[PDB]
Amino acid sequence: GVTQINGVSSRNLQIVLKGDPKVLISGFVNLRQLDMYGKGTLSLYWIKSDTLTIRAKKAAKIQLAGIVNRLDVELWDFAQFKGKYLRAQRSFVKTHDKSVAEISAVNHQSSLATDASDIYYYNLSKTRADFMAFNGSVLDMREWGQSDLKDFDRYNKQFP
Amino acid sequence: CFHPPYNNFQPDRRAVKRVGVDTGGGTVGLVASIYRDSKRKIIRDLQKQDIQYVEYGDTRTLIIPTDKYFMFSSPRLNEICYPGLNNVIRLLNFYPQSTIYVAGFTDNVGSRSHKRKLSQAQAETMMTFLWANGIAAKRLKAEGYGDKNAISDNAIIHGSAQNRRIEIQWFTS
Amino acid sequence: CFHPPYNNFQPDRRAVKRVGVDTGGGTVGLVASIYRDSKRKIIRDLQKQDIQYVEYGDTRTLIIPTDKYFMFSSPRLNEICYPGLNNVIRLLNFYPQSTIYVAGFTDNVGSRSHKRKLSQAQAETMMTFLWANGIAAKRLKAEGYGDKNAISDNAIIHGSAQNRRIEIQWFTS
Amino acid sequence: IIYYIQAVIPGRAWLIGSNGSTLTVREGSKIPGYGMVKLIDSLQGRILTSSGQVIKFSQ
Amino acid sequence: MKFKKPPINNPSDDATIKLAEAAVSVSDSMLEMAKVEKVITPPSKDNTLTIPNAYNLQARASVDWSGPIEELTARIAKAAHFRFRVLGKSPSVPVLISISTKDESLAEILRDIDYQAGKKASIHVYPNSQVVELRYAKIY
Amino acid sequence: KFKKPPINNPSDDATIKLAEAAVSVSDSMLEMAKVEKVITPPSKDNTLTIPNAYNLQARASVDWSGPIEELTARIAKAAHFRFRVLGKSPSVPVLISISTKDESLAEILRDIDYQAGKKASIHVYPNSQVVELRYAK
Amino acid sequence: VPKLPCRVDGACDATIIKMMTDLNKKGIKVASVGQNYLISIPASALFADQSPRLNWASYSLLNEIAAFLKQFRKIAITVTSYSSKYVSVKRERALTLARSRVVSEYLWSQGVDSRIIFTQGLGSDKPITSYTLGGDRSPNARVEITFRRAV
Repeated sequence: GVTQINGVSSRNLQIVLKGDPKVLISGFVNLRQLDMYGKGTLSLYWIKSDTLTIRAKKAAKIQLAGIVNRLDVELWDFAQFKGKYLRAQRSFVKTHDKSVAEISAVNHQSSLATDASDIYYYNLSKTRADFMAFNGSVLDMREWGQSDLKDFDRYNKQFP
Repeated sequence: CFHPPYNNFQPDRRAVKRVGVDTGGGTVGLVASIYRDSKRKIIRDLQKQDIQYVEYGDTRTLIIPTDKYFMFSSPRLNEICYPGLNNVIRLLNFYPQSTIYVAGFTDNVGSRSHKRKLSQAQAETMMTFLWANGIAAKRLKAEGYGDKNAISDNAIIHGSAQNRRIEIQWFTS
Repeated sequence: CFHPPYNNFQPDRRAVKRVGVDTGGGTVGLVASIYRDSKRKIIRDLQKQDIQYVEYGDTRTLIIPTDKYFMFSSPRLNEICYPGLNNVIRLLNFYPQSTIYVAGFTDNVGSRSHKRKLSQAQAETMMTFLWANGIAAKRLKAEGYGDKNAISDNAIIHGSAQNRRIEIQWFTS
Repeated sequence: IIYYIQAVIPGRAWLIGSNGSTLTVREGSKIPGYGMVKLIDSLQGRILTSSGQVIKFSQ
Repeated sequence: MKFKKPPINNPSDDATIKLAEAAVSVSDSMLEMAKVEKVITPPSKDNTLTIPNAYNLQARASVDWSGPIEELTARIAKAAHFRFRVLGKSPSVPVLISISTKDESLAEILRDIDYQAGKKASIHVYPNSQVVELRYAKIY
Repeated sequence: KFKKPPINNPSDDATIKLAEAAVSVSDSMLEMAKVEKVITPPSKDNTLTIPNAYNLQARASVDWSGPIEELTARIAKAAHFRFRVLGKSPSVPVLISISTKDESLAEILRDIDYQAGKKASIHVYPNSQVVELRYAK
Repeated sequence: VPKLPCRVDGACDATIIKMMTDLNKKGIKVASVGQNYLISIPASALFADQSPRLNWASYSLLNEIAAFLKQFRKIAITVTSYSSKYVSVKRERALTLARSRVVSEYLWSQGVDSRIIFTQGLGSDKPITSYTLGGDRSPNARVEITFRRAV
């Protein structure tokens, strides 16, 4: 069942989905936890939260945007996290086989990709640390043509 | 067998190799295994490499020299010294309830913001390496101090070498 | 037999001579023939003369020194070096579908129009020699560059000698 | 008073000022201190105003 | 229970000891002067206006160079597939630079060359015409 | 099988301190250069732009070290333009130096304008086919 | 004569011929036209399946190539990486740039005495073969190291 909610202003919210919903919510949400196990799709426009924990299992599509102080992401297989436009301060991201992540860390980024999974970032954080295990990969995937791109420092420069 | 870069972050099946070279006796292989997976031989192996261990009360501390476990003036981790890091994971596997603090320290040469930023980067790199080996995110915290509280004298060469370090503290409860 | 100036542009019946001196064994004559008409011995014969062969992908290139295959500062072809030219025809006979590019290069001494005109003349002479041995006119193109894109340094003697050359490139499809 | 941005989506944007006042802006609307908005860029964090100046991310 | 303290390095030479003690004092003298000077005259402009970036200015390089400026600028421009242009007369006393970096982009390399050139020369980049331009100062 | 260490690595507790001091000194040099350098914005840079007429794209080859008027008049004559002078020639003439092998005339004109400095200027009108050398009062 | 050097140090012609022959039999393509030199390496002998992570055993090959590069005298080296078409243009442009960055860093860590090393990654833009059926097993996913011998 499709769902189209326009306008939510809550100071707490907890969502768990089990079947195949197609939900999209607008407003201002202080979300706390998210667990996905089906062919569910979800999108939220603005969230001003403090700590997110995401666990995605089978084939789920998530589309968030907003401000997050601390982010923890787990993708298991065939799962896609479209966390572009979600600007996070701390990120911990772990991906298993054939999963896709889009990351926008600002201050601190910590990532691990294990086997044939992909992490793409889209911002240059102040401290970056990435690890690769079997065939996974973390790629830059920025523009190359913007007039004011900024390069690495002594403190960002890690070699994948 | 064993993959030398971190074994793809998998726990290495170490005991079966000893019991295969000794069955290829079973009792002698079990005695050799139960000796080398004990805590005191792991502590002696960190003693054999350049890592110091201090136990006082119910607080435990590891001291790690950046001179051998990082590349020069960078937050990149030195890949030739992987036995020490694997032994650190093996020793830390024995306390699955405690919380961990990792702190980074440099010497006095340079500017203050430079020292603070380099310490913060190195502490985060070692915390990320700990987190990627299985330890949950709610058990960890990293902090970088500059030349804040030194343990040797910075006006002499060897003491200044001894001042650049990583501290790992953890509790029991 | 063989007529030394280009055999009147006829294909020389080369194999029958070997099988006549060996029947004058038939099997030994066939093995000697099937060795020397193979591609690797022809490539080694161009290696034995002063012609270089480079294969990379499905693009093939021949490098020819004008110092030995032309007379001095003229578009006339040097008739003492006919074995190399016959071997070039034999090697080029193996790829009857591809298109051919021939390019001419000189060194840096002289005027610009002089260098361009001499390069154009030499490239046309080698293209005409290729066309007269059977290759159709729709498969060929010649171009003369001056000192445009050199492969050695023109301020030293041996590298300047290495810069004067003819390039032959061809594809597979 | 100067304004910053917080998060950018294709179509709308969320902004913060110096005073801590949040704001939501359309493709075309009016904000005080800059004027009229004619372009919201999604790949690059930049929004042009009618007074010729651009509003971008924080540093 | 053998006792050991962690940093055990290779043996040291007392010449290197004396050079290190001189170098540390040079470094913090340098720090104080740069702090004083930054406080006295705060800078206002950046050469990002004169050297913007472009596509294929994002190839990377590591460099160790100790000579005059023109040949290095020509090599960087040729690697970036740009035309190279010189304005003004080169001075009789040559303009020397010394760069020792590792893995940074060509736009930053050009900006560091521009910063080290000082009052003697300048770098400009025109990306629409794909031109790197070096101009000398009207002095002497 | 093998990872080798870097060959010139600071594996010595005196060399490490020497290398850290060498890093910080160069950081301070970069800071000093950034404070000390004065730049101009590219909007108000007073140099003649490329006038992109068709006749001014022809390649040339020039060796000259002398007064500015004769060389600019020859450049104008080679481009089939007209040439005119506005001002007064000083007692000591304006001396330039051009030495190039294959370069276009519009950019030769740009170098003429850059080397002339504050004493003279070059204007190009590409509708009435003329170039103009204007002196400084 | 006893105190001037008699040759460039650590270099021998027999060693150059020996290592070039051994590299060509192993499968790395070494070619020389005039004074320009090209070393071409298949990506399968260095990396994992399209990730910028080296295997542990390929560092012996990089050590062998560095020992070859120390025999000459040179000013600039160019390292360029090319791959095969998987997802978009951006993903393999990023992949080839990362691969070239890592390889040129290890070569710079070893003692090649060059003044400049340039690195670029071209993606899957310039194929040397029309047979595009493999993945990373394809012959046109490669890294090429080119230089000019100076004097």
